[PDB]
Amino acid sequence: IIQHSIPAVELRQPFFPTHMGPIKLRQFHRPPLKKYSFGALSQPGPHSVQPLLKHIKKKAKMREQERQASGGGEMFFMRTPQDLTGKDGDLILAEYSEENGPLMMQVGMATKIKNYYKRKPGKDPGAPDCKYGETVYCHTSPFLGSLHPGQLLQAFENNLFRAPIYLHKMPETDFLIIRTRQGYYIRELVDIFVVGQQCPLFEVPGPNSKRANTHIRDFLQVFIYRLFWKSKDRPRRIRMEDIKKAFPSHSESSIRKRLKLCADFKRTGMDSNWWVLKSDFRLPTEEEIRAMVSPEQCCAYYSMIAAEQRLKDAGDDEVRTAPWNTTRAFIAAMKGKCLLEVTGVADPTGCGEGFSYVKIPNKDADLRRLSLKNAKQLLRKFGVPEEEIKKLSRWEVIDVVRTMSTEQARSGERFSVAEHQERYKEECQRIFDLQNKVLSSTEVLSTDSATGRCLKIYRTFRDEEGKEYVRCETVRKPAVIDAYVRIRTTKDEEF
Amino acid sequence: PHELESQFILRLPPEYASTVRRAVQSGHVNLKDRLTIELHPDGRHGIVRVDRVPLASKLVDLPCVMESLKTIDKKTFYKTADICQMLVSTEKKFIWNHGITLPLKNVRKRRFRKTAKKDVEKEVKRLLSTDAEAVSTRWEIIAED
Repeated sequence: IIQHSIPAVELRQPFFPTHMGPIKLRQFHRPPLKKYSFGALSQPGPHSVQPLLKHIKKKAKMREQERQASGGGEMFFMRTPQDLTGKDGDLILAEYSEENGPLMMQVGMATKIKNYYKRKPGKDPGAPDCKYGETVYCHTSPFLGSLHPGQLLQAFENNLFRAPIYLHKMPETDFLIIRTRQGYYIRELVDIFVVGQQCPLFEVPGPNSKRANTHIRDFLQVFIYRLFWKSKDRPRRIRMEDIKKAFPSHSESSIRKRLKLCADFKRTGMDSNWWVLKSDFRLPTEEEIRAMVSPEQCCAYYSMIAAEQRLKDAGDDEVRTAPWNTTRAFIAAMKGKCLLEVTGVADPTGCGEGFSYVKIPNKDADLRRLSLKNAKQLLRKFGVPEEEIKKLSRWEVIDVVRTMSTEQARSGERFSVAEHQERYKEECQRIFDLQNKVLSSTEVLSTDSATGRCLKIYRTFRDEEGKEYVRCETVRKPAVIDAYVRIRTTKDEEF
Repeated sequence: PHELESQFILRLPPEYASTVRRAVQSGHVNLKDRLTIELHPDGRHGIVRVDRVPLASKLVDLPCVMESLKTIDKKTFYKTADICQMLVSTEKKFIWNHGITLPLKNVRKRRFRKTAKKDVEKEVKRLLSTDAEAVSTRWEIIAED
């Protein structure tokens, strides 16, 4: 139902990167402000910002002319990368509550705003109207908690997640500066949503999983097909070091495995040092290449490799907070396989607000020989109420005495269903209500080793002319210690 | 080729924010002369000049991640960019603890689960180079001294 932009469904590299290094995985979804080498902003000095208001209304009038020329219905406009600029259209901002979400949209992907509205019991006036999104009446709450009667909750809904959003007005001081190579541009913003804890609808694969390796192979194959489509020479031909520039972490055996079928290497003559396309091979059409890899699979892979980097940098609680575990836990809880402990360590807040998506399981002859009368006296002795003593049904009285039991054990030398499920359901609603209240609040908030052993390194270097000075350096930081000695221990084992 | 646009947020003092807001909503190119931005080669320092009046600026890192979302029909929204930086005008200093919205205040301190600076890797790279450029190396885990 979600229709991404044509740059997004075709997996263009600017928007969907082929390879992300370690410093680019640490800055995942937090791209720093890069310095330009060539352009107008590359020259140092003051630079005028340029007000786009004529550009916004000219583009909106032009898109309305396009829509009314095409019959007046709803149209699809995002067909070019230049449609995805911030210089036109009605921009809103969307802030996230969690630091690192389990899933996150790439640039160019679409999402919808759904206003879930539970009617009041009996008569209700109608959904409180909202500026953005479409309204839907939800008897069955999409989220973990349940909506109150007469409560409208907006939410981002797409294929990746579903998350409750809360409209706030912008600060009176903040504007939005779009910088490109040519200059600065300024918009005002008026609407900013706060996005609550995401409910994941797509499962992030694990590292070295079968789905992970399948996505890597299919992504490389799609890139190879699109390089063959872009080739202008008739027997379409590509170069290997284009693919080695795109995927530099790949061993070249895997790239040659992808090129083995569908291409062959010409060493001599014409097309030399090129991988020409085989003449019997039909290059797949655009819709087949789109059916190979989906953009949401690329977002799940990017979430996996970013979480791999964060875990790797931070040396089992953290492993539980990894998105493959949490996405598997939430999707399994939605089918009803298992339950989740809603208070735990996978909690992205670190306090009582928010949920944690980690799996929890959903889980003597003589009494009959008592001869009713003595069983009556025994029920009187235990303190059983007089109603059960009064009915005096032999079988019921003995069953009640058996229920009373007396227990005991020792060696030498109890609901497991409704109560557990009910506690999980009520807690999910309580956490959901608490999360909604904290995020909605327009109230101003006031600004507010195991061994105990340090590391010392002595050394020996030679100075200019002739000298043999020795430097003793002490590292008191337990973080530098761990990374230092971990490498030293690994080296002790590299030989 | 296409280069992803880089959007950031500019925060101004409130009177200067009111003048810049009035000049933006007016829409003339008069604003272009009035508002300039000079970013220093530190990378985290600047001047924003409103009506040729210099203001001191710092480019700070925001604790949450924002995303600009454009729309044509106000029912389907397309993500255009990721915002993580703010040029407030008036290292640890270049990190902002609060979020832009009112509910997100002291988010880094209270609403964020403990997370690592990934810094330490760069420090280890500096120590490894000194080790490899030496002759002998003596490691010793120590006690109080």
